[PDB]
This record gives sequence, structure tokens and C-alpha cells, in this order.
Amino acid sequence: RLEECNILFELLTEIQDEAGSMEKIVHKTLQRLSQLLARDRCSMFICRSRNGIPEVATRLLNVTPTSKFEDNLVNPDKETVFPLDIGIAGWVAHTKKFFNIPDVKKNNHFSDYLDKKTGYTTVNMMAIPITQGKEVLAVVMALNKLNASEFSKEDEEVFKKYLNFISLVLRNHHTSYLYNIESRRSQMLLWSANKVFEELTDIERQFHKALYTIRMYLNCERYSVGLLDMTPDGREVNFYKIIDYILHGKEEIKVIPTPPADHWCLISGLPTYVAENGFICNMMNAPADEYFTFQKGPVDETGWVIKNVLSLPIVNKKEEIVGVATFYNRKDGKPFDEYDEQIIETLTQFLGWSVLNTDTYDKMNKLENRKDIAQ
Amino acid sequence: VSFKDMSRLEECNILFELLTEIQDEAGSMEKIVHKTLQRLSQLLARDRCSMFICRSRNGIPEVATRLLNVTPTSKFEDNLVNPDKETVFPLDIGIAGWVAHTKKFFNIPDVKKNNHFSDYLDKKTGYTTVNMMAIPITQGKEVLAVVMALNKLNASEFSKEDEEVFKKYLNFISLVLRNHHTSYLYNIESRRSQMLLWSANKVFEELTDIERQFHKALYTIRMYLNCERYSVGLLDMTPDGREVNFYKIIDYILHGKEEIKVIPTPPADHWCLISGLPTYVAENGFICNMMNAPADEYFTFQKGPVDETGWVIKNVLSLPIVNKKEEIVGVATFYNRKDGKPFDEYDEQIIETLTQFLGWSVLNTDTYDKMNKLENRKDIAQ
Repeated sequence: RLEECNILFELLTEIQDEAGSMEKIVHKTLQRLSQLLARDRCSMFICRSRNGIPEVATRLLNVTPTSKFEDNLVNPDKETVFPLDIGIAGWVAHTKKFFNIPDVKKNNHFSDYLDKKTGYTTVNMMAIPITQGKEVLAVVMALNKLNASEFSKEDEEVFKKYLNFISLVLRNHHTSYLYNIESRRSQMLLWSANKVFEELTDIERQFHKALYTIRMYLNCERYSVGLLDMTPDGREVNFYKIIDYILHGKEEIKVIPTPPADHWCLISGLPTYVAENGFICNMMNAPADEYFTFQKGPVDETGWVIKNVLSLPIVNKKEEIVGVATFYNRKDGKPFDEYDEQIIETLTQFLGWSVLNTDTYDKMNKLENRKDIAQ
Repeated sequence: VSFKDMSRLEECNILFELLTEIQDEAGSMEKIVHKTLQRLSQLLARDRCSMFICRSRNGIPEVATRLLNVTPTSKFEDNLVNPDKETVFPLDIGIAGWVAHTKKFFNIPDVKKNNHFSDYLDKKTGYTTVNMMAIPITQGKEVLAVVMALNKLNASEFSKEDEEVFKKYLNFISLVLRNHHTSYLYNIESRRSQMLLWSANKVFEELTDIERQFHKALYTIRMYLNCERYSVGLLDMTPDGREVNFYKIIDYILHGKEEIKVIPTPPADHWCLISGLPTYVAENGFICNMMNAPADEYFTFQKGPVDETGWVIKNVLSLPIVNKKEEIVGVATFYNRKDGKPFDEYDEQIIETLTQFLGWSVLNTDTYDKMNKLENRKDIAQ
């Protein structure tokens, strides 16, 4: 009716000043949109796409007009994750469509988990996805109508015409995130190549040079590149060197050769998997059976723990696997995603092609010999 | 209900309208800003707004027309300014330029009583102004745009109740303009990176010689520059000024019927080289981004030529490709942005990126030579 907008203009300043967080602005909007909508609590599901698959997770929860954000936010550790074929939000995200629910008890796509897990059960709810281009960024819902079994088609219009706003905000956030993906990608290459072309050398120094020069860019706490014996496809393996980059804690860089059976990265059997099969392997925790990532709460003396791992092959222009580069734990506790996958494939590929100089080097030597055994 | 008390209620009519619109992704920044300049006029008794755009070229910033003379009524196409017709200002001159320099808000009462005025637009259109409130739009350090509401209708100053209404909505504009201009940079970075990614790929396909490597790469990425023409000229190298000699040159024509010529010991009357630019940049190692053909010093083709095809040069950007010891090895030069607008800072950025990389890849060409002189200068012994 009367005091609708006001808070929008307020919030437009709060964007105006690049200082603002996104989530605090979405949380504030979900406040009045629960008050002003007479619905019990709102909540937000963040949508990402690890591996080929996509999925959803908690992010904001139980937004009462009163509740402080600092309550409302779900830190990434404590997030809860559904595939699209489970829960309403998943379905909302598959369908890319709006829904009003008169009764979720009379509903196939039900999410009985967070009802039962938190207690505070649900009866009715209206839900929508936020998208950008073809991409589905988020799923917002209003839960539990304050007055009797269904929301109005007057309510919808508000909801709709307010997510209009959040949408605007969410997209701008994501356009920024993409901007830094692609900048990170493009700096990475740029230096990866500045090294490679510096001077004709062998694989170890080239790879090493490079991966060092761009350590910052991976927003990553550990990673080990692992060189394969090259004398297809699987179980003929042998990692013969292995170069660790410890970038969380006190910065050390090992260059193990004839690396052990139980090197701290190898012990999981992931890099073998990637050696024998050839596929990027995003994963979130330490229990994936068919693996021995380090369930133990240290890896070592520093007490460092493993959460998210993502490992890829490094491949020839002939397409044999030259090595296997595993990455560990993003710097901000998020799982590896879609776009981490892409910029790191951008890297792994760019070296796998660089092997030409590597290979050239060894030849430039065999021939500098044969020549110097004339005179 | 009172003239104000409604006018307030009416603001949210306009706002939720704008949000509603900008939820459809194509179009179009300029459309939604134009639409918003309309509703300001309506809701702020202004004869006509206008929007300027800010950019940089070489190290220097500048401002230029874009949306002009927006009543609460003028139709989009009567307002949107095509680049061919755009009018351009250095910051040290005119009010927008000054505002863009000073990153500041102004509520100018008497324009004529102002020493940063230019009589150009109002002399060009005869649409004389007198009052304007003018803001800058900004993303971090930089300045995206400048928006000025003109001629306060039934008054002589814009009320401080206008100032704040102006400001109010400009935050909308600003979210849109950042969320646009970010998305442009997103696309620049994509273009920067793929250019690298592929050039790399071709460089690493087979040990090959310079021409073959350049052509290989430069061909593959023609899509990525969004440029209408670009010739790449190779200097002789057997470190600067006049000892020049472009031995090969190699034209990339992506206007109309695509044709790629390969021109050994190219003339001087070569369409690119007549200009004098590629040579000039050959003598000093410094990037040169133009607007337009004529630029006094040079004879750049003024002609509706140079072709039978009747293609016409507007904008030229030229950079050098550098060694490792750092002679100018070649001189790339790019012509007319497909999609209308002058080369800018961000072009400079990603094209230098490309140009740098090529410079660095010359390892692999020297290496190839050395390699050939072994599969040979061993076979004189063996």
C-alpha cells in the first residue's frame, strides 16, 4: 500500500557504496518481504554446479523481520546440500519457474529434512528461482502463511515485484564473481606463459616456475602437481617427481622425487584415479568411500584439515596424461565449483600444450651432443 | 490527496516499473537509462535530461554524448546518439568534462555565470540551457558516466527537494551502469583470455617459423578482437627509426567477403602502410589509438576507398610486438570496431596482452631456426 518503496531507495545507497555485503542486503529485503507479506519466515538457497551436476544449499535461513542477519546466515561448513531431484527448491531450480503451494503435504517434491531437522515445520510456501541468462543463481522462498492455508494472488504480485529487486542485486554480485573468474583465468595464463617463454627448459622447471608464479591466483591453500612416468592409459602409472605448494600456514614448497607410496596427496588414490581415468574430479569431503582422503583431523604437525578437493589431468598435445594436479581447500571455505573448474582447466590445458618446449629442450640437447661429437 | 503526498506514492509506481523492466535481460542499458531520464523529467519538472559517457584512450580520459535532450516523452531513437554522430569532450572544457574530472555533484543555478561552460551543444542544437543538476557515475576509482537534468521548468533553480530525488534515482542508474560495465569487463576478460588460450594452442601445435606462427595464431582469434580489419607487418631484423623495412605484411579482412592477403616485400602504398602510422609506431615503441581518419600529421586514407569495396576508415589502433631483448619485431594495427565505437582503454589492455604474448613466443621461432641448423649442421659431419 503506502510504505513499500522507501527501504528500496535506502538499500540503493547501500549498494551505491561498494562496501556493502550482498547477503546482508538480501537478508534485509527478505525481512520486510516477510513482515509486509505476513509470512512466517523467508529463506534463500544458493545454487551451484560442481562436476557435471548441479545442486543447492542453505545460505540464509528463517528470516523473520526481527531476526538479525548474523543469526540468519549459514556459514559454508554448516550448509546443507540437495540435488535438484530432492526438495522443492531443487525442483524450482530445475523448472526455472514460480510456485505457490497451498499444501506441501499434498506435494510430491517435498523436503521433509529441514522441517524434521530444525523442528519448525512447514505447511505452505511460495518459491521462485533467480536466474541470469541461462544460469540459475538462487532459489528464494516465503514459508508458512501467517493466516490460513494459502497465500493470495495479491501477495504474489509483491513477492514477484520485490524479488525483481533482489534479482537485480544477485545478478550484479554474480557478474562481479564471473569478472574475477575470468580475470583470474586471464592473469594465470598470461604469467603461465611469461614463464614458459622466458627460456627454453625442461618440464620440472617450467611447470615449477609457472605454478609458483601464479600461486596467489588459485585462492587455494594447498596444491600438488604430480609428474607421471612417460616411458596409454591407466595402472602403468608411476609418479616420479611431485611438487607441493603449501600456501596456508607458513609458506613452504617441497619438490619430492621418487615420491613415496603414501605421499600426503597420493594417499587418497585420487591422483591415481585421475591418472587411469582422465576426468576432472570435484569433491566436497573426506568420507567418499572409494577413497582414502585423510579422515584424520590433521594431515600433519600443523593440524591442517582437508575439506574440498579438486583434481585434474595435465595432458599432452598427443593426449597422453603428462601429470595430475590436485587442488585443496578454497581460501574462503566454499566448495570448488563450476568456475573454479574452468579456470583451472584453462591452466592444466595450457601446460599440457607447453610440453612442446619441454620436449623440444631434450631434443635441443640430444642434438647439441651429436653435433659436438663431430669435432 | 495532495500534489506532494501522491507524487511520493507515484515514485514507487515508477520504481517497481523500472525494476520490472530491467528483469528482462535484452535489452538494453541505454533503453532503461533513457526511460529513467524520462521519468525524472516528469517527476522533477525538467525540460530535458542528457547522459554522457566517459572513457579513456591513450592514458587520457574523455567524455562524449550518448542520450541527448530527453523530455518525459521524446521517443528512444530521437534520444539515443549513434557513435558516428557522437560529440566528444576533454575533461578540461565543458561542464560534464569538469564534473567527470572532479568526481563531484553540482546543482548549477546560472550556467552562463559559470567558467566551465561550453556554448557548443546549445549552439549546435540551438536548445540553450540555463540550470542543471549534474552527477557522476562511478565504479571504484574510475568514472563510468555523467548524467545531467536540464532546464527546470516552472522555476529558476532545482529545489533541494529535487536534488535528493535526482540522487535517489541515480542510485538505480548507477546499479544498472555498474552491473552493465562490469558485465562488459567480464566480456573483455573472456576475450583477453581466449585470445591467449588459443594463440597458445597454435604456438604449441608444431615447432614452426615466425610468419607461420603469427598467421596461425592471429587467424584463429579473428573472432575475438571484434575488429573489421587488421594488418600485421614484420620488420627486417638484420634498433629503431628509419632502418625499418617491413619484409612481409599479412592482412586480415573481416569486412564483407573475408579475404586474407599475404604480401611479401609490400609496397609503401599498401593500404595500411600509407597512413604512416605502422612505421611511426615502428620508430618509437608506443601504442597509438585513433579517432578518426584525418588526424592532421598523417596521410591516413580519407577516401570512401581504399577498396573497390568502398570500406572506410574511422578508427585505428596500432601497437608493436616485441622481442625479448626488445627490438620492435612487428607492428600490429587494427581498424574499426565492429560495433561502432572507438577503441578504448580495455581494448588497449587485451590487445597489448595479445601483442605481448606474441613477442614472447618468438622464443619458439628462434628455437626452430636453431633447431633447423642442427638437423642440418650435424649432417655436415654425420
